[PDB]
Amino acid sequence: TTTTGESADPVTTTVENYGGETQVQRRQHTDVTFIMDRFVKIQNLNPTHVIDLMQTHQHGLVGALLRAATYYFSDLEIVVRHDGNLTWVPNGAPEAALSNTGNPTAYLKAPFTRLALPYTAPHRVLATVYNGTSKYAQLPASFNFGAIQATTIHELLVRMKRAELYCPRPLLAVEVSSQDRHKQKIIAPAK
Amino acid sequence: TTTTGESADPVTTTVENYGGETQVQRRQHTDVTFIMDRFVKIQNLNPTHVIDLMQTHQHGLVGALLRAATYYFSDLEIVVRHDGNLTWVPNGAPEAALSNTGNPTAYLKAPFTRLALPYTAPHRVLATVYNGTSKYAQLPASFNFGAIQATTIHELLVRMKRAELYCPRPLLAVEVSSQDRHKQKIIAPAK
Amino acid sequence: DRLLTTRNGHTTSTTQSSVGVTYGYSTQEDHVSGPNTSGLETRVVQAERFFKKHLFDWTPDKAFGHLEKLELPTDHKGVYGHLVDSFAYMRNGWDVEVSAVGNQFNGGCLLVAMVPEWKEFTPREKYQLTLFPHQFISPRTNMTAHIVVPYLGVNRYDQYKKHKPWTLVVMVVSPLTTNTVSAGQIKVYANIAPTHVHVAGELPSKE
Amino acid sequence: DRLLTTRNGHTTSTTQSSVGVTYGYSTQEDHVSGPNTSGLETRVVQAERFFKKHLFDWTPDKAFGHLEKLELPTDHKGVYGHLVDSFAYMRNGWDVEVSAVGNQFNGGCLLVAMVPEWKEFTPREKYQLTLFPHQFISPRTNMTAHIVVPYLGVNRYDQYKKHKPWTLVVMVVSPLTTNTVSAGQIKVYANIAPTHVHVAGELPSKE
Amino acid sequence: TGSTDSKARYMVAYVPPGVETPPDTPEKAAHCIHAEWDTGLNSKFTFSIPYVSAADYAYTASDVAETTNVQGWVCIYQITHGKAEQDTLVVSVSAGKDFELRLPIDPRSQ
Repeated sequence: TTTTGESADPVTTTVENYGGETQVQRRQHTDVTFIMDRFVKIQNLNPTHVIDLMQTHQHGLVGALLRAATYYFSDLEIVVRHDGNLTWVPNGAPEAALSNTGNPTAYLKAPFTRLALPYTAPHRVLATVYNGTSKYAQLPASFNFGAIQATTIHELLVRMKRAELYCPRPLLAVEVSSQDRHKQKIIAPAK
Repeated sequence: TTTTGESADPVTTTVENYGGETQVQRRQHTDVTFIMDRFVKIQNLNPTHVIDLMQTHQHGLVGALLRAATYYFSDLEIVVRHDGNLTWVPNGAPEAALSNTGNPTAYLKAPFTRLALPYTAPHRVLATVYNGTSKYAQLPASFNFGAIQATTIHELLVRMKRAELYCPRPLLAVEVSSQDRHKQKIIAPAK
Repeated sequence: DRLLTTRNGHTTSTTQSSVGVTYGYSTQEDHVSGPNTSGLETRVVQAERFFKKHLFDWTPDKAFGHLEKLELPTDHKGVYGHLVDSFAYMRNGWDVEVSAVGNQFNGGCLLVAMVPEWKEFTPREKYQLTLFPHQFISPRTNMTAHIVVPYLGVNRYDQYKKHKPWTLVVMVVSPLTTNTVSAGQIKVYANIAPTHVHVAGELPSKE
Repeated sequence: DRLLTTRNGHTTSTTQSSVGVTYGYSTQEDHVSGPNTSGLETRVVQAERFFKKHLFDWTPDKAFGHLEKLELPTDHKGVYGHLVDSFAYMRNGWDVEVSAVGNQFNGGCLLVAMVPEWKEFTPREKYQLTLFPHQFISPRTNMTAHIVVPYLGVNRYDQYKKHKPWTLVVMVVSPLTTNTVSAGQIKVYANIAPTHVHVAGELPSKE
Repeated sequence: TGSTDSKARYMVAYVPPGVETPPDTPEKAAHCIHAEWDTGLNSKFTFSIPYVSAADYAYTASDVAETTNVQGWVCIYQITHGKAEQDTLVVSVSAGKDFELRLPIDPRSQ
């Protein structure tokens, strides 16, 4: 196909043009809700921890995909390996509240605790980038899913439920020195 | 029956020919999907292991039956006794991926882990023998069901689901020296 | 009646000692157009015709189990061979005729089979080569074996430089016997025709 | 509108300075099957696609009458060329694209013609080369000439080793002019596709 | 992106696996699946690299020259040009109508 490139209108040419035939495509895997729907690790933990999806690794499957969007929305599931009981408080709660049983508190039960939490921010959607301040770089303090507290938090896993992404942003593969390909060991039978 | 043997057309003569009577047959046991549908051991294990049904013992019930076919297809179930968490990655994944929780990872729970895995090869069917190369004897590296990794893998069991076999090949019994029979101890009540 | 004329392109082969034709594993060909060629495959009928190869000399000394093989495709000095060099991917089945001319006073018996994915057979596995598409050639009855097989493999299309799905195999089942009136040896020849030849992925010229 | 995309097989050519297509002597092809091939001819579509040849460098020094020719078929390192070596007889027409890229600030004019049965032209006969199927390439107007011709000759089929019916001819009508803003020379290239390729008389292998 | 006074003619070819090295000339590459085009009023030209392989799927990663991870080359040639010495051809890529990605993985070093 020949088109006026400057306009930037999308152009999707096909194999048919030179006698080929287009082949049926199944894209369930690339579906946003599906691909974001899985448990991923959070690395920097402390006995008192505020749930911030931006804590996900920047090159992780979810971490990178989340970053490749400007705005997002979702509910959540968390898995916590903790010593003592775990207390969670919603977005906007005083840190002091994590000390009280009246808030959702889960009594220890091996090997860990898995919970379903609702989106609790005061905004219609959240962002992975915010050009400006929230005070009278970092993101505004209100961009969180609440906080959790236990005597010791050994592991945290987060899972995005009902994810919605908006306004996509750059997503990068590892850079290549070789100038031909990026080569690495693909799994193959032993012997 | 008398036939022209050279043509090789199948000939199934019956007891009726000399006054006998054919007797009703039930063959559920010899059914391919049924007979392949059971757990079998894999012997050579390492903390990082690529699932290759050809790792099954050559004289094992499943191992031998699988070998007695040229092409096959099936889904899978595995049972793994492991230390630490177990991660599985699909056919074609970089070995480096086994290190990340984003891929199906099963947290340890005694006494072991039993999983249902889908066929993930890029070929319509796989082979037990391949006359040629896949690189620009062994079978091509793409003939696998993914890989698993844990700190230590003590046991692996595989089970073929929905098995389909094609193009049968030789299947052998143990060779006999005696020239009359192969004799062995058949189970019988004590005393 | 035992008289058979086979035609492939502008080439024919007539045999008056025919035991019939054996179809292996199928009577047809799977879709020759699937997702892996994106509609760019094409058929080349000019390649669907007979070519010849001498397999071996069946002599009285050769005992049971003596096995001769011919992996296909082989070196082809014609149109089909040029295809292999001009296209990245191809697929085709085989129409195979094997002849072993001596006379009715010879004895013995040969097994002619088409084997998918060849791998050397152990002595004991040779007692089961009849699991593959086959026929026998026994002097008292016939001088010709005829087998027809479809394309197959894990891939819908192949790179024959790298993989040979079919292998023609001839094995002595009972040694050639001779008398004053018989022939002394029997030269075995193959008459092969590639069928439903399709190519995809035209390659650049080498100069 | 002056935008034209031509397709031959799995090869395409798009030009945005197209003056249209000129059909020479016909818009179709005579019977490609006549008594001289006794029904044994066949079509080879795998050969009906574009191949390239550089004709010459159009420079300011070349005067009126300067003539360049390319007898067809030429040496073809692809499928079509193999056909010439594998078959005793062939026939086909030509889909010809000739490009001469400089810029709109160049002046001058080239004549592109397809000539049946070439024979060297005298200086005076060059004033009449427009009697043959043609178009002109003049920088102010176009960079491409496009002519389509059918197979012809005293014989319904040919032996290209021995006879070349068509000859592509490019002639300077008015010399290339250049200025500060124009190109200095213009390299002329041909984009050719054999059409309705039929062969008859398969030849033996050379080994 | 060249000026009004610069013209060029390009060619793009898909070279499938099977040849040792890519064609260095338009003549040799012409025998492949290719497209040629003029620079004119319309500045953009789109071409589809076809999926042609033995298996139904290909790996996204690469390891060493193997049949499942290298599917040939794309070669871009300039047939010729007129006054386009400093003028460029910007190239970008997108997914086709039937492009498909299959099995989710987390392979980045973390």
